[PDB]
Amino acid sequence: TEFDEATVQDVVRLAGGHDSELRELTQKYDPAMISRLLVAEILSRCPPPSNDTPVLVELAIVHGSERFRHFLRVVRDSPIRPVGADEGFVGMLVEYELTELLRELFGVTHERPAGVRGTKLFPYLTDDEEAVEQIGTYLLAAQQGTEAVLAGCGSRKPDLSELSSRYFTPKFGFLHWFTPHYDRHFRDYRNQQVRVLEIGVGGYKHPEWGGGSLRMWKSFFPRGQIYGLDIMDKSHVDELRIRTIQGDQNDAEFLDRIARRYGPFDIVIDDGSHINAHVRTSFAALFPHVRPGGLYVIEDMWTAYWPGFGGQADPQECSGTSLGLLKSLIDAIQHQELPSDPNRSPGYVDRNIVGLHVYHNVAFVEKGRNDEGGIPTWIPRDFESLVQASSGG
Amino acid sequence: EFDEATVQDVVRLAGGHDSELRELTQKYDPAMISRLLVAEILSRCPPPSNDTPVLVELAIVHGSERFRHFLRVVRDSPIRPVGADEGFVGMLVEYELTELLRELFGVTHERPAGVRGTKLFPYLTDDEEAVEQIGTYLLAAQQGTEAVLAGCGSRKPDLSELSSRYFTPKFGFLHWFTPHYDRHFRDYRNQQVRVLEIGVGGYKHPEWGGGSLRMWKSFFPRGQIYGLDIMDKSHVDELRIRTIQGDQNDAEFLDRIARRYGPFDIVIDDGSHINAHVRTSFAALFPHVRPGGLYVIEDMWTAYWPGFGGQADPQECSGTSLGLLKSLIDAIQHQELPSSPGYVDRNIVGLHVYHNVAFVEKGRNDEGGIPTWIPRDFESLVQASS
Amino acid sequence: EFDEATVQDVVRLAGGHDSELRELTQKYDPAMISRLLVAEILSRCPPPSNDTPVLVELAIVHGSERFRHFLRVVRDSPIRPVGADEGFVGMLVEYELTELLRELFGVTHERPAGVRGTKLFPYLTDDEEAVEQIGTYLLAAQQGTEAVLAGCGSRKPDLSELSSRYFTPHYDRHFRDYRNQQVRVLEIGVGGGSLRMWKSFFPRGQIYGLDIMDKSHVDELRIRTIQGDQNDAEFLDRIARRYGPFDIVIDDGSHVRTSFAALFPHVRPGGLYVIEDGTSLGLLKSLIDAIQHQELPSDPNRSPGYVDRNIVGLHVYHNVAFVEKGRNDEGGIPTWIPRDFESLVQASSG
Amino acid sequence: EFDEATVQDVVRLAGGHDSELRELTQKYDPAMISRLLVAEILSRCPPPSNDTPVLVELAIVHGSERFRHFLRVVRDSPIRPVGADEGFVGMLVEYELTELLRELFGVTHERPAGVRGTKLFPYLTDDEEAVEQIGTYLLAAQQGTEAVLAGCGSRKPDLSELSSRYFTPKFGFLHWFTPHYDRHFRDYRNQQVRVLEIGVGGYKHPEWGGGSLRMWKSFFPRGQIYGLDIMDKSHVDELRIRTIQGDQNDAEFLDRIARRYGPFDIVIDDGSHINAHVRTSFAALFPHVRPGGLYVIEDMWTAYWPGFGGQADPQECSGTSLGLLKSLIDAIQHGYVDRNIVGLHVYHNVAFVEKGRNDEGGIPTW
Ligand SMILES: CC[C@H]1OC(=O)/C=C/[C@H](C)[C@@H](O[C@@H]2O[C@H](C)C[C@H](N(C)C)[C@H]2O)[C@@H](C)C[C@@H](C)C(=O)/C=C/C=C/[C@@H]1CO[C@@H]1O[C@H](C)[C@@H](O)[C@@H](O)[C@H]1O
Ligand SMILES: CC[C@H]1OC(=O)/C=C/[C@H](C)[C@@H](O[C@@H]2O[C@H](C)C[C@H](N(C)C)[C@H]2O)[C@@H](C)C[C@@H](C)C(=O)/C=C/C=C/[C@@H]1CO[C@@H]1O[C@H](C)[C@@H](O)[C@@H](O)[C@H]1O
Ligand SMILES: Nc1ncnc2c1ncn2[C@@H]1O[C@H](CSCC[C@H](N)C(=O)O)[C@@H](O)[C@H]1O
Ligand SMILES: Nc1ncnc2c1ncn2[C@@H]1O[C@H](CSCC[C@H](N)C(=O)O)[C@@H](O)[C@H]1O
Ligand SMILES: Nc1ncnc2c1ncn2[C@@H]1O[C@H](CSCC[C@H](N)C(=O)O)[C@@H](O)[C@H]1O
Ligand SMILES: [Mg+2]
Ligand SMILES: [Mg+2]
Ligand SMILES: [Mg+2]
Repeated sequence: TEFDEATVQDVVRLAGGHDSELRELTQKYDPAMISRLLVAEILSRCPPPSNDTPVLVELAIVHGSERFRHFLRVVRDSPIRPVGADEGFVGMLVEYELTELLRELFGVTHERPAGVRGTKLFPYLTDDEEAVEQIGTYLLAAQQGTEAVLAGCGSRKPDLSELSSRYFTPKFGFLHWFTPHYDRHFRDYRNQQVRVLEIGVGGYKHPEWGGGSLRMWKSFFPRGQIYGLDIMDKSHVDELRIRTIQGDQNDAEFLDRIARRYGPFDIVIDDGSHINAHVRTSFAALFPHVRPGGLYVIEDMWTAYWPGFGGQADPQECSGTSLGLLKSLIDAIQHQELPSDPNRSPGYVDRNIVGLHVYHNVAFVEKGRNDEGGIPTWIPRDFESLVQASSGG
Repeated sequence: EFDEATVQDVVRLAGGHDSELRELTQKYDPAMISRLLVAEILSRCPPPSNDTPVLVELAIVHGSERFRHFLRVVRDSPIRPVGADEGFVGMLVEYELTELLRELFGVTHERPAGVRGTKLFPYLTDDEEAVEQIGTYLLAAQQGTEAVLAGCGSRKPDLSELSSRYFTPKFGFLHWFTPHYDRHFRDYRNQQVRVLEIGVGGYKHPEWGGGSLRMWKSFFPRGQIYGLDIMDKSHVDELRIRTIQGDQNDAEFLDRIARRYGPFDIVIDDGSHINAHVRTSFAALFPHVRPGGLYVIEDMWTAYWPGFGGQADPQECSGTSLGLLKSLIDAIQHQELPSSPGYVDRNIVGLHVYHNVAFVEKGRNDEGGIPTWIPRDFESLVQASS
Repeated sequence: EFDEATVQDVVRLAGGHDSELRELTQKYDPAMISRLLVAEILSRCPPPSNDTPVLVELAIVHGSERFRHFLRVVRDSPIRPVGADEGFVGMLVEYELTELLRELFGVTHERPAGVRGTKLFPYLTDDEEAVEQIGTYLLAAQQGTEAVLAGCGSRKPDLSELSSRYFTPHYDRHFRDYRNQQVRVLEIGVGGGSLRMWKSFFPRGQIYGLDIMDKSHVDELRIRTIQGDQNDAEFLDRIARRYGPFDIVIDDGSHVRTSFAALFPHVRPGGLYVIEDGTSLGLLKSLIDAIQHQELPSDPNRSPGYVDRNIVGLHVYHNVAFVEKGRNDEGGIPTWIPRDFESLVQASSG
Repeated sequence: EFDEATVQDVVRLAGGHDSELRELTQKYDPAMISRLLVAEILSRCPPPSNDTPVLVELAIVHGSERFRHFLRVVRDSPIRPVGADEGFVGMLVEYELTELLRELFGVTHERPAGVRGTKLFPYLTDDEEAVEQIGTYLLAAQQGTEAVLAGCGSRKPDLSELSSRYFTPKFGFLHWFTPHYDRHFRDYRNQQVRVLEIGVGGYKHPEWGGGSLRMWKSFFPRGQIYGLDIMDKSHVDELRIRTIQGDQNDAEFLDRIARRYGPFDIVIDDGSHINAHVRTSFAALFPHVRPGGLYVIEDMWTAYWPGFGGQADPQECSGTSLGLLKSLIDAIQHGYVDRNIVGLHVYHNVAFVEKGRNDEGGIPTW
């Protein structure tokens, strides 16, 4: 909407810096625009409210003498939205300095249990005949309302399992159990300004469904930029820090173009067509654009056993399956151990895979320089010889 | 030395609450337990860096009894107990027995202070006496004390550093394993793990070997370590480390030691590297890994070498360790096969492959395959999901 | 309901290795243990967020035995055991008894898979007239199962979220490292939401709540309330001897000098005395001197008190302070160190 | 040898994403960065443990260029670059420049593999000659490589161990501070911190001091360390450590340097221990501590001793460091200081003060 992608990215980049970068940021961009950007981001981070009684939390973003006042309406079963100053009972004033709020949302920072904000309970309540009866009405509501808003004003790791039920995406709960693995592999990336590409947005031909996992990744990586690729148009999903791209997963040249434009990627996820040949095309085309230390993730390898997706009944005939790829990746890892051959060159994947993690219906591939060196030729090539050479006479 | 059953029981109770610490110190003689802890501390101290030799007095206190131990600390030598007069005593360190038990073998949070008492230059009566000793001993006492105290706790060691300390080829020259081991193993450090490593080291050399067993002992403060080797390795044995003599290719014998000493949280194969041996040991010992545990295969490079029973062609993997790992991918996905699963099928939940080392996760593989009513064709799936 | 000493024995054994878990299952009846785990599971489950009511079957298996439990899971209502008839079973969840013990009360690493079995729509015959049921129960069964599964583990909860369901960021900082221990927690001053909060946060814990009023209705698994006078030093010593020693004591200001003097001695070394919300302020200041007492000039006339010898840390925040129990015996600065600045310069310059 | 502004810029860009690392390598000569990283690695290497001396070749690669450094590695000697002919080359270690940047100065997750390339016994032609050298060099090579590689990353060091290594009294004889420092400082380690320690060490002695400065440099891989001392300690200055000469009891002077070098994430007072000095420094420097930062006071023991402006009576605390701490307790429950203290942590002879607005949980008193 208002917020240009390069600008959001620049803001996140500077927010991760020290004092000089924070000053630089607020000098480079209008403080009113930045405060607007933070509110939009906060509205996305807030968990569902639990309070039965509608309440207003006032979020005051302060910069020098300027106060950008946002009155957030908070109630169970309604998205948290900004309203007019008079449109409810202000249960809590929450105050942040602009640079502090930037650090909390987009910074590289340590946990801060206190000292980031100021709060005042029932800020506009005057001592009247109505006062005490109004305190009974609102005390719990103000507390719960505030909890929800405060949780949106920071970068505490969300629970992926919970986000999958919240954003309506099949990662955990019924058909799959991916999220605890995703958590283990992804959580160490959360300090970084990651670029994440997911192939397959969701909902298929439905004019409204999809983008659940995309929103999941936005919540999980507070400093990330998420991209979604789908053969269908999913522009209705675009929001702050989420970009949807329309194209074919099995078009390698096109994959190369978008990776050049938007890459390189810390993380690529394949959850698209699940057609076996597609997975192989996507991987060969997109693995070179994963950063060293990044991950390439393949979901739903179950289609490797099925003809309707270009797979095979017999698990042994894994010629062109996604499982065949995984198996071959083991040899790619071990490639420096092959008997020397003056004609053979290690392929690109050979040189660039350093780990493979395989779980039920999900596999993680580690991108890295695979150049540890094979076992020297002067270590004997049979067991009884090795014993002799290792027994120190 | 100390009976294994006793050592394991002490570790068990040290991991409990106040009632268990009482039970422990009433079941066994406090004098006996003190010598056990000191033995442990000796193997736990990092190598000292002080140039001038110093004594750290460790006094272990229980009730009215006070057990005094004098540790000689100097660089290039191992820390060892000596008599009270056999050096300058730079530091007195005092522990309650139950507190020392907690720090060495407990299930405990990190405690930055209040676990001990300390008295510097303890036997220097007069001030003028201490002043003349600052030049010679202040630094030395500080460095010596630092090393002993490191031996008196449970702080996680650096496995890559241990590789160099204990002369094991796990990191730094032929291999680069230790960062993978750290990632996979560190969350077990609380537990009274039982670890089996196949291959003690040294082969037929009469002295060498056991470096990796000493590594695991350091890394797992509450663990029992077992090493298997075809050659006698009795000289490696020490508190919390037992060597077993036998053939990793004898499936009956492996069942025997598994039943005697298991079940294992962790098994590591770093033995002959003969492809068949690797397969025999996996089939025999995998059933004896606890759910949530790990089976680790090292040095799969031999999969490509016929002198180890491997094949030069990676596609001809039917008899190799790599062929096994590939078969394990199918095991993980087994419930996705069209319409009995074997033991391994039902019990593998993760595979991690790195250069020359693979970790296998033992667990109930029973998430359920993709249900019948989900379409088995791409075109069919698209219309059903809209 | 369940015998306290038994519950503690179960939790003690659950935190061991294989021989302790088999001891557990031999020592006590597997059906009893089963009801205890379910009882515990119901206390941990988050409030469900699914609109269409669904049943989750929890099958607990020990050898030849199988204990089934059908749990009603719907929004705005607590998860409750029900009869198999009284709703639609959307998910079967299956645990080995010993594995569930490990997950709820064990000392264990995080295990992202392999702890259970799952069968989606466990009792559906064919697809000829049973797709209409698939169309409305798919999303609810996923959300309902997510809530049950969260009750079946020991994932650290959010104390902020627990405060709403039943400030806290400082409690998390100081309390979280204790979570795999079989702690004993005493809260002074108790609605018993606060005790239910610590129960949730300490999966292996025993919680005790002291109050002058009878609060026996608050009692449940791993929560006992004690009734008596918080201003009576002797009584406090007596209940500490009985139920202690405590890893953590939480003392509300709404007094303190009395309860702190009587109870600090019963805090475990490495434990915490927590003071929430004049009287309190003065005590905190003095604790600074208690920490520094080995630095006082010597006097055979003044001798260090219990607290002096036993405090190793003070953490003071807005309306809450944490006092670290431990041996305060590091040694004071030795006499041979100069006691004015100019002399310290000289003696420290080679 | 390296410009302090340039180093801080390099650390800042290193902690960014791909486009920042590209920017880094365009902005500065890659040769120069190579020397800077090697310099950094040399101070991060633990003491080596190999008996037989060995050479570890560090090759840093950018695009086409290859910068080769040969490091001598032997017990009791510091790792230093020497010619290719001054020993046996045990190991070739190879880094892409931007990858090494990331490993040393980046904001990065832990990477157990794929950050480098390694070639053992790299200049031995045939197999028969290499077998000859197993008995002499293999173990030496492994141990040497391990020491170098330890200095090529950012693994949290052990402060207690650094205390013995760098000769500072923070742990092991007079004090037991380091486990507290570790708990309070460890979460700051991926931030480009600015650390100011009052008291460099060594006093009038012409060589001693700097121990603790080197400690912080080692502990904070992206940090800039500053040390203030009344005496001149210019011999201590190295990459990422600057020493400043001046009096801690000169409020105006402190404000002057706090504006030049601040704001600080951490300030540590281990200076004169004169009680008035401690209170002057705090009042002057606390305003320049960043929100979420720490002010640390060491050696409050002098609060009891008149020779440092203290008092034997713990109740006569009005002008002592203890008295200051006690009034910090008041501020936390309600001057600049009052509105900006959110936490106090007191341990034997060391206190940690948390900086942040004590503005939270306000209620209308009526
Ligand atoms: C020929 C091949 C053999 O090389 C040796 O035996 C070298 C022995 C050295 C000479 C020893 O150093 C001596 O220690 C003395 C105490 C003082 C000595 N000196 C300083 C007086 C000092 O020189 C070692 C003890 C040093 C440590 C690093 C070590 O354990 C090395 C083991 C090397 C094993 C390989 C076989 O590896 C196996 O097969 C495959 C290659 C792989 O599968 C691999 O994983 C493994 O399973
Ligand atoms: C007399 C008091 C003075 O003692 C000294 O000066 C002792 C100097 C040693 C003799 C040095 O060792 C020498 O290093 C040579 C390079 C090789 C030498 N050898 C092996 C050939 C070797 O002997 C030190 C460098 C060793 C390290 C541990 C160190 O830094 C010790 C500092 C001690 C400072 C105290 C004053 O402390 C201050 O005042 C308060 C008491 C406290 O508040 C305190 O915190 C502090 O602020
Ligand atoms: N060849 C192809 N290229 C790109 N996208 C494709 C494709 N075939 C199918 N898709 C898209 O991939 C999606 C599969 S569903 C993706 C689920 C989503 N990632 C989530 O977790 O919520 C569908 O929306 C479909 O439109
Ligand atoms: N069939 C067999 N059964 C058991 N051990 C065997 C074996 N064949 C060889 N070994 C042993 O396996 C060892 C391999 S070396 C072990 C190295 C050790 N893990 C370390 O890292 O330090 C040798 O000591 C050898 O004696
Ligand atoms: N008024 C003053 N201003 C600044 N520095 C002072 C001072 N009075 C003394 N000092 C210096 O403070 C230092 C105290 S020793 C510092 C020890 C060092 N921090 C370490 O941990 O190793 C001495 O070097 C002394 O010269
Ligand atoms: Mg999917
Ligand atoms: Mg090996
Ligand atoms: Mg000092």
